[PDB]
Amino acid sequence: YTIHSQLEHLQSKYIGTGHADTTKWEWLVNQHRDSYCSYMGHFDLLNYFAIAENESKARVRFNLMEKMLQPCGPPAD
Amino acid sequence: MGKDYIYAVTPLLEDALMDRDLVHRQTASAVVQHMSLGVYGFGCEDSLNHLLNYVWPNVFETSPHVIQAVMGALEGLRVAIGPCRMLQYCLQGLFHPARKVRDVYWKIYNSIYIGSQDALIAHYPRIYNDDKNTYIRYELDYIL
Amino acid sequence: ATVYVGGLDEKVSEPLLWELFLQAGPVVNTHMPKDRVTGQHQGYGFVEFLSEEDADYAIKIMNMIKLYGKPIRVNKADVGANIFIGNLDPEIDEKLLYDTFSAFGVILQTPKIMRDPDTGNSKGYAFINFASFDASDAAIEAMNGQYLCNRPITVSYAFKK
Amino acid sequence: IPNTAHFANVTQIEDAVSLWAKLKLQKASERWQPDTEEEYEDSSGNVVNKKTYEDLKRQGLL
Amino acid sequence: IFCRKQAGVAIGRLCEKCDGKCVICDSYVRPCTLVRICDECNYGSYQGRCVICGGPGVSDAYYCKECTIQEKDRDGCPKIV
Amino acid sequence: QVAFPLQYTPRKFVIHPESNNLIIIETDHNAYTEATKAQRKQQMAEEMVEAAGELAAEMAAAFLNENLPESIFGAPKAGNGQWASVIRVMNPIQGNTLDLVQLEQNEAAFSVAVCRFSNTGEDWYVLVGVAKDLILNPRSVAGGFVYTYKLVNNGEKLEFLHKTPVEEVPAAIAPFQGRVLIGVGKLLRVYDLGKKKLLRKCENKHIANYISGIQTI
Amino acid sequence: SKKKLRRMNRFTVAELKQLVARPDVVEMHDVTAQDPKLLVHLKATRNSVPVPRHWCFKRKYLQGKRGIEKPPFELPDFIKRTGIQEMREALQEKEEQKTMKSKMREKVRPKMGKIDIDYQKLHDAFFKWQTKPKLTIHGDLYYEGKEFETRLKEKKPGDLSDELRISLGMPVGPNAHKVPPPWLIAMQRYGPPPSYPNLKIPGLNSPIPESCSFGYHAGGWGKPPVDETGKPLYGDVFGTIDRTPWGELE
Ligand SMILES: [Zn+2]
Ligand SMILES: [Zn+2]
Ligand SMILES: [Zn+2]
Repeated sequence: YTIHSQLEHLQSKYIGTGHADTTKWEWLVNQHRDSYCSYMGHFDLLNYFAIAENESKARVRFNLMEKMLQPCGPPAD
Repeated sequence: MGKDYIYAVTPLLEDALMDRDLVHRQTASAVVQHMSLGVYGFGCEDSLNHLLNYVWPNVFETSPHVIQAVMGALEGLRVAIGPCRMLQYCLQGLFHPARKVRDVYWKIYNSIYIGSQDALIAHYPRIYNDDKNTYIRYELDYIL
Repeated sequence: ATVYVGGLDEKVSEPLLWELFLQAGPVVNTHMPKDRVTGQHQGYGFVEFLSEEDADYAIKIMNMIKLYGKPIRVNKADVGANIFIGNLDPEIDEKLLYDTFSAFGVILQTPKIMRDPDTGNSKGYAFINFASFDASDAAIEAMNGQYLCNRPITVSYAFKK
Repeated sequence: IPNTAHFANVTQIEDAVSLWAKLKLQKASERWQPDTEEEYEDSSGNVVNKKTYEDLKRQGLL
Repeated sequence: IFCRKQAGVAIGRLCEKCDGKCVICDSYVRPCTLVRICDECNYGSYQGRCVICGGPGVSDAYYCKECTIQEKDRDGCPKIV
Repeated sequence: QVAFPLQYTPRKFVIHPESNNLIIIETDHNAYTEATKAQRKQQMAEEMVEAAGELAAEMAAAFLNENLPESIFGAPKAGNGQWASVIRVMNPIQGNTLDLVQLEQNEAAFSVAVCRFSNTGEDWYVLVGVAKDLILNPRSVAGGFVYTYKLVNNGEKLEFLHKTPVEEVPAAIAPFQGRVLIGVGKLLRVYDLGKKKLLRKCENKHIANYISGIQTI
Repeated sequence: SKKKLRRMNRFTVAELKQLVARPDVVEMHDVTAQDPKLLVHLKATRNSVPVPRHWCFKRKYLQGKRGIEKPPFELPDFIKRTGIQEMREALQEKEEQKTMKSKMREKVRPKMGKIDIDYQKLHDAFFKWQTKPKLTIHGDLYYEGKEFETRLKEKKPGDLSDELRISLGMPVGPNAHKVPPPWLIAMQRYGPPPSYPNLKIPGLNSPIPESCSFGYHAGGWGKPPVDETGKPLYGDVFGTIDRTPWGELE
């Protein structure tokens, strides 16, 4: 259970993990944020979207980082 | 240089993963761990799939050594077989009625997530959007 | 659905029994729930083909199939019950014979056709072990002189050799 | 209603019939029926289905 | 129990009892990469000690090639304090 | 390399075996077609005339007379759901655009195939998928249309034949055994030919989400 | 009690099966799960792999395998071939007979190099005759007694076995084609079974298997069942590209 002190330290360590009660909302929103961080990181899906819509890389990443805030609806209750 | 004897050895590990004892399955699991980390990248993934089929049932276990060697086998097998295959093994029991099974699957998925959280972005399922949330990812299905 | 595996062969395994059940139709149950002592086959079994006509035609087919080499019958679950049948049609087959002579009873021996051995073509006689002597009676009566394939039938109780 | 798995653990019969009702609807949906789908233009530049095409075809026009 | 307060550029060392094994994997083979520890488990009387025995720093703690394939060596000072 | 321009983003293209002749389908998001381009330009010149003060001050002529080449000056194209298209018939060996079909306002072409149905003969037809009124980050559509052109002048200009309405963005077309397979979203439907519309001889309905390719041996 | 109001949210299994788009999945305890719409969409996704059987059970994993007797492991062929097993059997019997005193005498004066087995026999087994065992593809978890479960869902008629042929009266081997089984006889006589009307019998509703024989004795095909006008019982009881791989080694 000191293992648990370390393990909810691990929950505090890695944003996106889970535990047996985790809610569909936390799960899917964390995966959605991660999806955004990687669309930004990988230099080429950025071209994919930039080219799919008719936007430009500054436009693209600005949208993405705005969306990063409430990507999957408002919260659960 | 295990890419040679992996075939010779599989039917003996499947033999000893169908029960013989706790220690029998603890040890066959350790063997799977090290085979997987050796054969990383040489294409012998069908054999490690076959042995996943036999190791994964031991997931519900209690003895510390046994469940621990099992978890080790699944990290090794994660690098060697890829994280799709193991996210698919871990899909259905994330949201299960029970709590023993919910907890083991969230333990695994945590370790699958920490290491290689960035592949999974192309491995997550398609999870439909109900009324007041948006859950589909339209980013990924722009055509071009 | 439920079929009596009669003359249920000892070593003729329930696995191939169910494989033949499938090779005929709906293999849903193949069971010969045996003696609580022996383990070997108990002479009558339940074969469920979940379609009634499926089991019916599968039974018509797997009768006279040589289970343990011996004809065993799929049906509804030696004091001289042998009948002599002459003016015999040489143009028949053995399962056709079992289905033509099995209408009034079981056939504990398929029709043994007393054919010449020089060639392999018969001279027109046979004998058939049916279930009952009243069975041989009724069948031999309905086919006394009656319409056989090419040479009209003539049947009655059989002689002993 | 057949003893297929889809109803197992549904024990009340009105539930069973409405369940198998929507199931029926879905099976008929995802069936491809050439009668209503497979469609035929007559010679006259206007279109009908397979059924009606053969209907008026073999009752003496097409 | 682990320190895990994040990594640095200070190498770790092994007593001679503990000579040879990896820090976690407990291997004896094919070590690839050197170990690094945190300043806090670097200072003072803890300079040059055995991450495992606590004995004197003489031989260099290393990382079994499996541990580097799975990058369990990118977490920092794993000192069992 | 040697580069022969276009004006809308190129999506896909197919080949003309008779004359080596290339049919490109190009189309863009976030753009007005030629028509609406000029029309809202002159219309904004009109509403511009109306300052009510010297009447005298005239800039509308200079508006309609300026044309600042978007090739350097960025493209005067905007909105959110605002699509634009073109089909172009060009020669690979030299860059002449021997024909240009320039489509409707929001009718976005996303798939192309040249085929000869065998009920008829060697009169080729070009088929084009053209979705209608799409949005991208929600998803939504109005509907698809199947543009057939008869590809005449031995294959050096298209004349329209018919545009069959259809359920979805028709994102893939494939010539297949004297007919055409068509992916329209979740459906995989097999089409044969008329000249009132296009008639469906087969359907399959089991594809998971959305059919972005068909390749057939 | 709040768990009890969520328990009144705890819908009916019919509630579920009618709601859901794919009803095969819905199981017993599905409903006591905090998010059954998810749980069911997941369990109905492609390619995913369901929880083991045995989380419900009170017995642990293979304590049910406890009872039986089991036969020792069976080596691979290409390792038997190299003849190791007989070497080891012989050495075994030797050292089980020998007595303690002689054991230590051999400890102090060894029988050095009693045996030999040549390399290139080994190296050719492991590097020249090693072969793919039978593997099971993604998903098919092993559960207790699975190897005992015989096999099912071969509704096909042509499926015959050699022991099946022998203990039914039919032939085994290359003659499993040209042998119409004793059930195709009454297939020709009164029809094939009316739940396998989508099955055609070979020599009875199908054509002659390779080099079959027409005739009415034991060993032939008899009268292919036909109408009085000549059309068979069904099908035809008588009988009336470029698959090259792209990357392949020379
Ligand atoms: Zn280590
Ligand atoms: Zn520290
Ligand atoms: Zn030490």
